[PDB]
Amino acid sequence: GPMRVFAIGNPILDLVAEVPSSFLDEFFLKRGDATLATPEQMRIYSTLDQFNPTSLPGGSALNSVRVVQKLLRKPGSAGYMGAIGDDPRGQVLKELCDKEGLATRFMVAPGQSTGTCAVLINEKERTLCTHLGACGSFRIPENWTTFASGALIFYATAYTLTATPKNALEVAGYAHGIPNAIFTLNLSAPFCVELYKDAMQSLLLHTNILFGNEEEFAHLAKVHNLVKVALSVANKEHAVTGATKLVVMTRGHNPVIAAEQTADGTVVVHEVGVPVVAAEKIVDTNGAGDAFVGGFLYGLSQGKTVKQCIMCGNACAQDVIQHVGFSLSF
Ligand SMILES: Nc1ncnc2c1ncn2[C@@H]1O[C@H](COP(=O)(O)OP(=O)(O)CP(=O)(O)O)[C@@H](O)[C@H]1O
Ligand SMILES: Nc1ncnc2c1[C@@H](I)NN2[C@@H]1O[C@H](CO)[C@@H](O)[C@H]1O
Ligand SMILES: [Cl-]
Ligand SMILES: [Mg+2]
Repeated sequence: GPMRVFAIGNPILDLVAEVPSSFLDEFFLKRGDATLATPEQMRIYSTLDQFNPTSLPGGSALNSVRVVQKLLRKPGSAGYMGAIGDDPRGQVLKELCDKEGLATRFMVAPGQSTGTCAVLINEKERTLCTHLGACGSFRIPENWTTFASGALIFYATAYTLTATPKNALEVAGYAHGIPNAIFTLNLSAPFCVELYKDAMQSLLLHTNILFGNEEEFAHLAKVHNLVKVALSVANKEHAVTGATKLVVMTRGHNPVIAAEQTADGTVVVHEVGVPVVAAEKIVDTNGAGDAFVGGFLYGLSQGKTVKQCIMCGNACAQDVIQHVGFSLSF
């Protein structure tokens, strides 16, 4: 069907720059973290100019869906909804999406600025600090189901819970009433797991595929009960005549772990190796996870197997990490 994947997310503009450790220190940032800017960090945005940054579209789910659209090629292969400000920045993101053939319906938040994220690279690690702006006012239009008519794969990032959990909840609920439809969710970041516990709980029950990195599940284990393999098998309970129930945990260069609960109750686990990539060849890890999910969703949509999906995800992520910031090559 026309649209294969539909997602909701926070459309944001990324400002990427390589900075010294001292910068991270002055802005109270922890290397490798992902957070929402505090008032004392708002100054990061203007101060980056001295580092000759580069700017490009960002937004986790948006990066993911762009990979899918890039791979499926046909216009409207992937659809996305989110909110942008009524500023020039928002227009730029929109035009870029249109040029890619992505199907979109952006809600404009009057008088608000489009979200921006500072992608700071130090060593070879990335730290993300975002100012959501307009993204926080996103409200799914009631006719979204029509716009996404035909998609069987629905995706949302936990990052979207900040605007309101209602958005992801409506997407999940709708996918649930559709046969052969699956709802997929990304834990997105530690802060998401920690702050949106109750909402996550209701969402997980309706989630078919849960994605996340080792760091994200650890917090999920703590926040919940259960407290690699065990954490992964643990999480499967939270989600738990066979509707897809799978958990996919990424772990940098370590093997990818995917646990699935089949129709009969049998739990099947897969530990898939990740091809070695020379450290000197690694540029930056910004967007590795997003590309992984994009490759994974693209493959899933092609009916490939769980192992094959992971392989496709690994391939996309490897390419992207050998480039500055995100990259749509392949
Ligand atoms: N050192 C490494 N060598 C090879 N692949 C790596 C890698 N680090 C990450 N990856 C690839 O990227 C996938 C996801 O990595 P990971 O989830 O740890 O990225 P990340 O969370 O930094 C991304 P983001 O910046 O988008 O939040 C891995 O499964 C693997 O395929
Ligand atoms: N809160 C939030 N919401 C959506 N996307 C986000 C963020 C944050 I902290 N970081 N990012 C995006 O994650 C990508 C890296 O995985 C970057 O492109 C960046 O825009
Ligand atoms: Cl997002
Ligand atoms: Mg990483």
